[PDB]
Amino acid sequence: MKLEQQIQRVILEEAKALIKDYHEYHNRVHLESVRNKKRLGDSAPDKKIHRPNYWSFDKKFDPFYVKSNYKSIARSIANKIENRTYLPNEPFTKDVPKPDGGIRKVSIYQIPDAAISKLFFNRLLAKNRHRFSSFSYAYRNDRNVHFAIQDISVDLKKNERTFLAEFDFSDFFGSISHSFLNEQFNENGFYISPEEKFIIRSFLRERKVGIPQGTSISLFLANLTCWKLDQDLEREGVKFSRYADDTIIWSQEYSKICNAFNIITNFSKSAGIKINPKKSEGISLLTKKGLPSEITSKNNLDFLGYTLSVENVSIKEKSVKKIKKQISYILYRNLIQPLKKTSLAGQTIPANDRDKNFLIAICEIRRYMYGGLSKSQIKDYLSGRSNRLYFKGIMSFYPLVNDVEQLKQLDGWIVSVIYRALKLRCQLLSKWGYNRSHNFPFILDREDIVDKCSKKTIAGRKLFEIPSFLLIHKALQKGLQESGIEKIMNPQSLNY
Amino acid sequence: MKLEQQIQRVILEEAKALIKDYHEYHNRVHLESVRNKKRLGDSAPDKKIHRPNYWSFDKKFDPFYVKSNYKSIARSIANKIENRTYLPNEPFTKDVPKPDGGIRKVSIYQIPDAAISKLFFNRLLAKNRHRFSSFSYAYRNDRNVHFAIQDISVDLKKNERTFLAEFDFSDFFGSISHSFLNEQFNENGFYISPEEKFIIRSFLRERKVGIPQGTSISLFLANLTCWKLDQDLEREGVKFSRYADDTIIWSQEYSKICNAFNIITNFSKSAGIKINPKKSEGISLLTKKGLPSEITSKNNLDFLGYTLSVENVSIKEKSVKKIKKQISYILYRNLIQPLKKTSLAGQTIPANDRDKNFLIAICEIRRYMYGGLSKSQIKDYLSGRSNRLYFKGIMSFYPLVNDVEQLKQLDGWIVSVIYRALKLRCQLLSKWGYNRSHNFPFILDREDIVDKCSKKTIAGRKLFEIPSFLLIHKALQKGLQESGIEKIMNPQSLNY
RNA sequence: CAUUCUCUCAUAGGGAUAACGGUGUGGCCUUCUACCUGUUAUAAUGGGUCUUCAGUUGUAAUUCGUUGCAACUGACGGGGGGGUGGUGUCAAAGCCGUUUCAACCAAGUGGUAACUUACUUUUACUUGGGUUUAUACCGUGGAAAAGCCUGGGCUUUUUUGUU
RNA sequence: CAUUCUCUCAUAGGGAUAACGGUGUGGCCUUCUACCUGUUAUAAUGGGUCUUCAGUUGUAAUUCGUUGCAACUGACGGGGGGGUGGUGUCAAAGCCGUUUCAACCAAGUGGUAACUUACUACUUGGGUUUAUACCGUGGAAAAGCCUGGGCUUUUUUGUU
DNA sequence: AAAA
DNA sequence: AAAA
Ligand SMILES: Nc1ncnc2c1ncn2[C@H]1C[C@H](O)[C@@H](COP(=O)(O)OP(=O)(O)OP(=O)(O)O)O1
Ligand SMILES: Nc1ncnc2c1ncn2[C@H]1C[C@H](O)[C@@H](COP(=O)(O)OP(=O)(O)OP(=O)(O)O)O1
Ligand SMILES: [Mg+2]
Ligand SMILES: [Mg+2]
Ligand SMILES: [Mg+2]
Ligand SMILES: [Mg+2]
Repeated sequence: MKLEQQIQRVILEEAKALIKDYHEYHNRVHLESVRNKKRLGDSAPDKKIHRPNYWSFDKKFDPFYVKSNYKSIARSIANKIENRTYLPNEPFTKDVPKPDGGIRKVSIYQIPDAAISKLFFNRLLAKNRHRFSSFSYAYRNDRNVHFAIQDISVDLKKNERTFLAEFDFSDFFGSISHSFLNEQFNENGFYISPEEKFIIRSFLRERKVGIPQGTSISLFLANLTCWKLDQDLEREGVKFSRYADDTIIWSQEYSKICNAFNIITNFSKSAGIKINPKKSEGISLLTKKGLPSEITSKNNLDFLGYTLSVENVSIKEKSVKKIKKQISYILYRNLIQPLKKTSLAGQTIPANDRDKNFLIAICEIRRYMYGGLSKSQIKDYLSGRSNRLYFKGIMSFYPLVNDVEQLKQLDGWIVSVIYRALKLRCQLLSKWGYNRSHNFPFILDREDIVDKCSKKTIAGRKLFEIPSFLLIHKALQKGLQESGIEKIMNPQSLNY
Repeated sequence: MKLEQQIQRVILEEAKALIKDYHEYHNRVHLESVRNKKRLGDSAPDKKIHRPNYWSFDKKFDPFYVKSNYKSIARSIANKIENRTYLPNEPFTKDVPKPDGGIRKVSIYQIPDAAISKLFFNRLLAKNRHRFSSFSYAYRNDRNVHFAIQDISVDLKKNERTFLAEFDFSDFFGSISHSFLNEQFNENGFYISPEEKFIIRSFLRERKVGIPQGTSISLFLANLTCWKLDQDLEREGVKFSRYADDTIIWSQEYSKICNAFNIITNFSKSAGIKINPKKSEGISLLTKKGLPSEITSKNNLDFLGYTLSVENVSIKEKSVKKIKKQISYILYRNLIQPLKKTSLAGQTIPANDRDKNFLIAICEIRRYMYGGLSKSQIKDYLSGRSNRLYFKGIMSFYPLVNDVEQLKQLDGWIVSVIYRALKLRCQLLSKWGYNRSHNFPFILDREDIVDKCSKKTIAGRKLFEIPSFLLIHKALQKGLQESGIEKIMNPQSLNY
């Protein structure tokens, strides 16, 4: 019957997706193990395949078991739903690390219950997304974080003095009152069928306050919870952009922003979600770099991996530190770490001006940021010689960055760190009894690294060119002007 | 070539759609001719197949010719586009009747140019719809008039006294300055590639002011033109809803609505689209039925076939008159009009309490409003006995009507008109020499028509039941609750 | 000037091809209808019944938000013109009847009929999806007849292929 | 406790099952290119070159928005510590060099190392099959334990 | 998920 | 197209 077929399809698709993910995981683990043995030699550890721990907690957690008998599970689920007796099995909750705020309580529901929640979340979103505020970029399938950043950037660039108000909700998911939620079902012209309402209440039955964490239906519940707040902020005339609990409000008038503060306070008192004074920065005044300000002032704001100023959009400083950590660790892992072991048995010592480890490190760096694109391909796309270019790297997560200066500094940092890591590798090789300072990768000065590396050619391709952020940024700008926000983050589903 | 394949696909799809429409048209004409001959007897006119006149104006207008050689057309179009020399051919402009405002000039572009406009409109909308205001419901794949009506109804029901202003632009499409349009291309973070910009300018080259009327790129340009107006209205805090030129702005404060008037005036002065004094009602005050008012007051407002009051949503009076005209003409055509001819040769005369013409008229009426649904099916859906119901009738164009009293009056009108038309048919039959007043369809009183017609059964089905608006309205409400607005009018596209 | 296939100097021009595309009805599969009752060895099949909403009562749960069940009550087919009765008041209005006229707009017009391949125009749609017997459509093929020009061509009917 | 197929009392329980699912590389088709130069009867293949942005100049169209073309100019790889020189000043700051240290965080810490299956969102344009090879389960061999057949560990084969 |  |  209709519901049972839908549940069958959803459960089968979810189980097959999980199985494909596991197979990719173990295949790439084997491949990386082969590469690691080619890297550390005799000191390389053995391949270790981890099945997820909770698969042993219950059979329905296992994708393989669910795929084994999914028709029976779907039949039983449909029968229980039609009898109004269905209740999701309790999830496996683990302490996901949140050192910024202590610890966070995540939950992994069983595959059938997670599939049911996903299906009903899809239905509810489909029939109700026209009622959600257009500034609700939280989750959804029509709104992205990048749309919010574009909106904020354009509006900030329009004027010169803006009043900000950044607020976070302390444990937003875990402190939603159930009375408020049940009162919200008959408001704003929401269309929730009795089956969907019963399912929603079923997912809230175990707890007495707040919505479960880590399941799809909670996303729709969170979006629906902040509808009166969104309407009030809109009718105040302030501009805002909410993403889950993270909210940023900016207006040109102090009175409007004070009223927005009062509105959020009233909404919190109505729904029981208090604001943590720590993460909430309060009311500020976003000016230009050197404009005098009469109240508390800041020259830039941070919003979901972007540091937004009046003039330009730039990568968040913490995200820049993450990028630096990843690149530096790639260099250390492929250049220095193998040489710090007790023995170098089974390792290929660079010779004849052929350091394969340097080539591997450069290729992996290019994969990290470009995604494997050569400079020739990017330049061809920029010139218009070609029309196809795929964007999947660290930059595809920040398509709207227009801060060329920050990317210039990042490129300089990359070159300098490459030079210093090469110097350390040469020193370690000398300490190990190999003089290689006159060979190709080590004899290069910092100034001449980029030029000589670009000139270098292997197998008819330039695999040694040092990747640059500015080039991929130019490609990103052209791709935005020809494809659109959707295409840039098309593969990269902003799940953060 | 990527562009040429896209153009080929679009042109082929458009031509095939037009060919399918034509074949449906002539098959339907033949079937209706057979039925008409079975109705009018020897006085029935002969079948007349009309190919559209403009197909002879140029071969590219003909879907058959385009489908003949579409690869060549697409190749030439792509070559001309990439040479920046492409220019759409002159459309066929005809005087579509607009007696409300005199006449209107619509344009039918050639199939290749129309296909190119549709393709580039799809692209531009896809990469820019996230910048359009959520309150613009015209020419979108995510918005439609019913979302606007739902929003207006909910907001009106929230309060009791609302200040609203209604404005129509005198000639929205034909009086848009091209300087303003070309200035709008670099605003609001719009992503328009140089190719799309060139195409847009190509479609505007023939005229010196205003956008064409009959293409899709004109629809996108109309949406893009009113972006500053939408942003200004949103920043004022007024809640508005725009559908093409028809704009409705309602707020709880007089000052906000006066500022909205000033904003629209400034936008008109900036874009050259002067408002229409006759069509624009100006600033009013929407109260309840008997609440005293201090300024010009109205109890209900009209917006795209809906008459919206504070309490309930009802069909527009002109649309109700259209429904009455259609139903009454169905009755007159199947009952009275054949009997007004000079001779009754070849016409079946009712006998043995079997009026096939009455059955045909009732079935056609049911097709008009229900779409062919029996009362049993609708009652089964309402009870929950069944889960599948299809909504395609006159009611599917007004899914949000919650005025049960108006539908009750319409049902009474239907029954009374059926009774009176049957009486006239009996009188005409008597005048023609046939006494049938004692037979089934005519002996019925007005009170007993519905009951006995429901009891009547032919071929194991109740094809004689008089259709009722209230039942299909209940089905519409349940369908809105279960499936949502998009699915209810999914087949019944109410766009324009 | 095949609406089919193909070629190219490719939004145009050649070639050969007689099918190309589409409709109503029916069969098969696939869901999708509670109950009652016809006919057969228990399944087809035929004839019927009900489904909704609101309130109250009682009842069973509820994680107390809410929900199910049972019984009653109520709602569930317009308006206008004319005649007339009862009720209502001091007299009315009003309310409740009953009779008569009508295709609708028209509860209207200075006036009142027509129309659906219509009308205007924000304005307008037809059966749940595939699978093939018979019916049959647009245009193009051919076979016949006719009526014109020329001495083969044009036009009109019929037939056949698509079928 | 096949992750395969099938049955049902169907979010659980049976049956037989030897394949099931997936990865890297290659081939093939189909696109995503300009230019110069190697080799062959004119096409493959090998090796190189450039592509961007802004301004100015002049030119050609423009439906006056703008666009094209040509030539120049300019931009196009961070920061910190130490030494040192020149410039700058009344003296400085500052600016311009040059030299040296460092894997990154670190322009930092009370202190400086480690780490990627980590910590707290991604890996090559899409299908099509030679060889490589993975998870889990069957098999066949060996071994090491219990029992007198079972358990555990390795090797081989089917997927392949 | 609209032009024409 | 949307989370564990
Ligand atoms: N990566 C994540 N994926 C999904 N949900 C997340 C993630 N991180 C946090 N959440 C949850 C926790 C919150 O309910 C909400 C995001 O809020 P967050 O900014 O983490 O602060 P918080 O609500 O935990 O506040 P506090 O730390 O003060 O309790 O979604
Ligand atoms: N049926 C239609 N199809 C396409 N465009 C239309 C249609 N009707 C109107 N338009 C155009 C005209 C306007 O620019 C806009 C809609 O305007 P509309 O509300 O019909 O009034 P209008 O602006 O034409 O007033 P007027 O009749 O006085 O000229 O789209
Ligand atoms: Mg928070
Ligand atoms: Mg108008
Ligand atoms: Mg009348
Ligand atoms: Mg350091």
